[PDB]
Amino acid sequence: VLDPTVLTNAITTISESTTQTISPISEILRLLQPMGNDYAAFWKCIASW
Amino acid sequence: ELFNALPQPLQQLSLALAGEIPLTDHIFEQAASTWHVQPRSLTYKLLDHIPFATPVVVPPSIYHSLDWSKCFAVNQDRVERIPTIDNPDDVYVPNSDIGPLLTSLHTIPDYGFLHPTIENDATTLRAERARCASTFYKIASSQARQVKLDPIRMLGFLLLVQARPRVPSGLVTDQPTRRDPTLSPALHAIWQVMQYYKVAGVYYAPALVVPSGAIWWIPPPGKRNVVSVQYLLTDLISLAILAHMTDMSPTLELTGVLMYLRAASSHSYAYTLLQMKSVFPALSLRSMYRNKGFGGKAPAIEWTEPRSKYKFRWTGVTQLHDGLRPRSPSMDVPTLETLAKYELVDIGHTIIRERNAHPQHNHDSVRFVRDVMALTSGMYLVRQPTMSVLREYSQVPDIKDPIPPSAWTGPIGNVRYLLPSVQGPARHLYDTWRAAARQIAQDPQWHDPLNQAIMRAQYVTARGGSSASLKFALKVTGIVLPEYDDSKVKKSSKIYQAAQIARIAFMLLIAAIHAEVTMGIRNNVIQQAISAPHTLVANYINKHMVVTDKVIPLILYASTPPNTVVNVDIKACDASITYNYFLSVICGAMHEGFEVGNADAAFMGVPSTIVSDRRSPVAPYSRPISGLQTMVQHLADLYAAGFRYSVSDAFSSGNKFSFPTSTFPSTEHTANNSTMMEYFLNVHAPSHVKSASLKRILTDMTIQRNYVCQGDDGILLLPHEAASKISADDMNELLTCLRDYGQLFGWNYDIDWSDTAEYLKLYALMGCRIPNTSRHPPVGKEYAAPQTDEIWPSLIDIVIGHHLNGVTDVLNWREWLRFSWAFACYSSRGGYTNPRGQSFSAQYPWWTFVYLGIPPILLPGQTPFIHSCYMPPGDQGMFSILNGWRDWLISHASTTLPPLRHNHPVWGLSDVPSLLSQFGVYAGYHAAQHYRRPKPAPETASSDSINQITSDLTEYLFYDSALKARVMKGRYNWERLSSSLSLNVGSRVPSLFDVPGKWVAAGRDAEKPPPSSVEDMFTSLNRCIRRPTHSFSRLLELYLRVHVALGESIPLAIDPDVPQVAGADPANDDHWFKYTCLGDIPSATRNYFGESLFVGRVVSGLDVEAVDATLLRLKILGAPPEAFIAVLNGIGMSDSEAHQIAGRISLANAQLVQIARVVHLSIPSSWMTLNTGPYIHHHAYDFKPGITQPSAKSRDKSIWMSPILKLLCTSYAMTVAGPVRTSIVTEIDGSAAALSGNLRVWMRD
Amino acid sequence: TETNLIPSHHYGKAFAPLFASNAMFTRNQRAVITREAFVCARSAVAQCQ
Repeated sequence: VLDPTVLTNAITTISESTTQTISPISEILRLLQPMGNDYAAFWKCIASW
Repeated sequence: ELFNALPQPLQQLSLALAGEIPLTDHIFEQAASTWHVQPRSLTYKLLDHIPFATPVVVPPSIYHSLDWSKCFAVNQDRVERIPTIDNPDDVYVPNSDIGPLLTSLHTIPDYGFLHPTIENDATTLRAERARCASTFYKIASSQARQVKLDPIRMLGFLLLVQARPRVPSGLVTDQPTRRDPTLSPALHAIWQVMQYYKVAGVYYAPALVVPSGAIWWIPPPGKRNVVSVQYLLTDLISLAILAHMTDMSPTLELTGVLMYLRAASSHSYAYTLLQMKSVFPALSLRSMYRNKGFGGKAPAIEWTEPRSKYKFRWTGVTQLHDGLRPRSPSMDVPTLETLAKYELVDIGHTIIRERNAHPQHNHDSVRFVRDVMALTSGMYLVRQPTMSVLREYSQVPDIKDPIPPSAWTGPIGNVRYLLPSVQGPARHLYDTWRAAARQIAQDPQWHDPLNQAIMRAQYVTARGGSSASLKFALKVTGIVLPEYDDSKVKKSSKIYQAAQIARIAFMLLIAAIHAEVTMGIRNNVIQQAISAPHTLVANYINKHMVVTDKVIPLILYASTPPNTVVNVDIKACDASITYNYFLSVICGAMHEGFEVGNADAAFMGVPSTIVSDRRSPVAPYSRPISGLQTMVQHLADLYAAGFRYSVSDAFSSGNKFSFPTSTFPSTEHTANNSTMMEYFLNVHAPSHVKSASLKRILTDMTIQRNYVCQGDDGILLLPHEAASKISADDMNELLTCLRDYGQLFGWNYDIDWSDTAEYLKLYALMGCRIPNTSRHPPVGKEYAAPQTDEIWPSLIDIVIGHHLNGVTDVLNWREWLRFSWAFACYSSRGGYTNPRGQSFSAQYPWWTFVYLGIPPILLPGQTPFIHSCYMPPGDQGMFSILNGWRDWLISHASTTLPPLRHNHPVWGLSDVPSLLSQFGVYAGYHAAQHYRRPKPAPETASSDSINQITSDLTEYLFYDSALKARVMKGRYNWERLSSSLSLNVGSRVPSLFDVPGKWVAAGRDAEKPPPSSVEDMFTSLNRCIRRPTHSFSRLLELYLRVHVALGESIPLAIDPDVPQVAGADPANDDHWFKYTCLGDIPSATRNYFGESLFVGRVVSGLDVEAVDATLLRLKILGAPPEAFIAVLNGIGMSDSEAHQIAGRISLANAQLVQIARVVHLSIPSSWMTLNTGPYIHHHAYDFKPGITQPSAKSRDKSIWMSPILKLLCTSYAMTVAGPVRTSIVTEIDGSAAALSGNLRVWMRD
Repeated sequence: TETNLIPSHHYGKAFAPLFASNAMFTRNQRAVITREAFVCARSAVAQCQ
């Protein structure tokens, strides 16, 4: 059961300064977390093999 | 049925208020004007519709009446002292009828007032009878005036709440109500009483209520209008309400009613209740749990460092057992015997039968204690003012051990010193006061000019005061002529005026030694200033000395069944301080301590005279005493002649007096409490208690620990050899040696030990606070005046003080919230008729009560009863409602109203300000901000309101010692700075020029504002309703950018089945949640709460939180350091003392609440009794980096930004009606640095 | 703790109302009867076999 509060909960507790303009936590949290189909691509890849 | 018997507008409202229809302004308006138009007696018809099954039978001996002529004799020359029937104290009111002395008012026929002829006799020629009749009518129509409105109206709201069942909200822990109106003994005894007042099918209320007083109906020949029935209905209504907001069982409720029917039947209704006032907390609160099988849960509170900083900490749960039961005996034997004499014993055996069914400390058990304690008649008791003075003020205390006259020295002018030989309790009082006086006399604190202006600001009372007579009818003894009005003068002898009258020589002059002529005028600023060193020393004894954190936490610790607790209440601590023992040792000791000061140092404008000094028989010699000793020579010439009282009551007609006594209506009879108990535990009680064990316990007991003194009350909590206390040998022999200890010097100690705790009227049983709902009843409100003061919008502030004061109490909210809403609506239809012109009116729309604090029942998009009663008032609540349904009204106004062409950044292109204006939100928002009291008319003799001489010379009393230069340096250096450089306010920063204006605004607040002003209030009120600005406020329009969404409930702070607060059980939905999710004992961290306010010494004309905000509000901006000193010089602080404050005020190490105060976000009074300290700084995030957006990242500005965002979260978290939960700022519409800049535009004002 | 806490004084102050009477000497009287009734149950059972 791939639950994405395990990846998110590890990145969200790295400490970064808020005074920086470009924030390297908010970029990757924008990168993966909008979610389409609860990450079912992985099943398709596995199914295809 | 009752529901289809109501009027069309009311049926709709009752439905609406209940929750079926979100109430609109049309539902509100038609229901408001249905009340005021229809006759008030018509709501008694609705009692005849409900069937009844309760076995309560009123006796026919209620309407019998011993007449007033036997019970109102003029014993003295013009004093209408009531001749008591059987007692000294049977003087509250006589149960007579006002049958004969009524002439029918022509506007409302068959409803008469005082006879026109009778009244004339009393004013012109006394009629032992023609004035005894007038003092009976003005008491019985004043005892029927101690009520918030007409009680017949307050009954009419309870029938609205009981018209329909409440719509089920949908919460899991929502219990539907068990109370049946067809099964209530209170409103069955109302209808059974109301059969007698029936003239051919119609009901006449026996006393319709008018703001001058009651209007009594004239009976037809054969029937009597006995005055007790109106009070018998005022209690029975107040029991019918307090048994539908409490879920009182019908059987328990029935017993309370039989208490009232016996009281109306006996000779005096008021008097009967008084002798059985403590007959109901004794049956239950005092006597709970004495049976075997006791055992539930109780909190385990600790005293951390006891000596000071009482900081109780909730630490654990105890499991009770058959041991640590209450060792004190039950009150059943004593109260029931007292109860037995009035023939209600059967109501004593019922409550005892209920109480034996609650053997252990549950939720159901402690709810039962609140049910019995809500049966005491909480109505106030009016007694003739002249009569009252005789029985209360003048009771000289009995001393069983006086100081012998050979124990004093020879006199030194006036006062005498105590000899060193005489030990005893008088010596410790002398030694604790002389040692404190020799600390005050050598001190640099009271030589600073700002400390003088503070001390002059305490004398003219900022709040309080009394009807002082004048000064120049008392200065005919002197030569000093007082000031008179330059221009027409409005204030009459206001304490402030007395200062104004003689301010020539620092508010006093040693030419004014005629301060001993007529004192204490009440039914003086130079006697308050002569009593400077008496409350200067008493504020040194009271060094160790609020309710929410220094009493509520305590009462709880004292009530836990580890430590047994004696509560010590001194009865008549006013009338025990006499010059025969107490006040001569005090003035003797202060005059001895005031010699270590410089003996030629003047104090507070009183010079340093010489004295006779005849204390040595071989050498009397003239000796120069200090300045502070000169006040003691005039205190001893004032305390020994007692206090004059020029009581002239308006209830009795010609009753004018001149009364001397030894009672003062400041903190000395607070200050003598600790030192006289310090001698008990250390010297007197180890001297003789005849018990080996008892003596051992006392030795290890101090008074800094194990005693908490306040006022006349106090709690004595024993050392830890506690529950294991032999009540036969120890705790009763400690009490009789205490009650005989106080009798040897007049202090009638009134001990009442039981394993509860009473501390300034907040009881708590077994670690659970029990609110007394009869302490502030629903229908009852004292007035203490013949004519009251109700213009019109001074009913709205009563309603918010009626709702919120019932929610500090854990009253059930759903029955209560509805009742409050119904009552609030009545208070929205008002009027004023001109004496020579048109009548006027106004209509407050609803949402003017949502802004004031009352949460709404049903918004148009929700389910009813999900807004908690802990919703903060104002912009914190108007945000926390609009944050709730912003997902609703955007979706609704997208499919209704056309979209706006521009973009509102909080909303979208969905147009909700034209939807909010349709619902009447803006009309409710701009109504409550509009003022409510009529402005004193702006009329002066001359200079278009300028050159007023009574306002400009009250400043002369406040400007002694060239302080005057500092507030002139303050208002100059700030006005040079602000109006041209930056931080341009436009209004005044709180400087010292406001408070002489504030004394006049609190002084020219005359009664009967003319018809020119209250018509101007009604016209200005009507314009802010018809055209309320569409735009919101400037704070609320920036708060609505924040989207606050809240998660799952926070880890609890109490194992939620120990019962902490009197019924906040699962019968109550959120009151059980917010008292167990958050805890009680509101002591938290020192980075949140710790009572700073970085100024402390205010001038008393200024708000402490107006300086504390504007010292922070500059520091948020780019304030130069000059703008801090120029504001702080405006308060009057010196340039050296302002600079130490100007460097301190940093956001780092600034209280979180204080930062919230900058933008007017205050922790309200609703949850002041809650531990919201750790909730704000642990939970309630401003940025949880995964749920929140990175757009809402308050970067560098977070130090001051986070506090605001954490209080917007907890304003939404307490407004919803479930458990408290972690509230996260999800996102801000516009970035947080685009909102932090938006506030700094507002913070320049 | 308290500031000037002399602990042997604090325990003699606290443990005084627990040795006030026969609290401890009820378990000894209970123990003797549970010994005599145990043998008299062991004897009377094993004499009927």
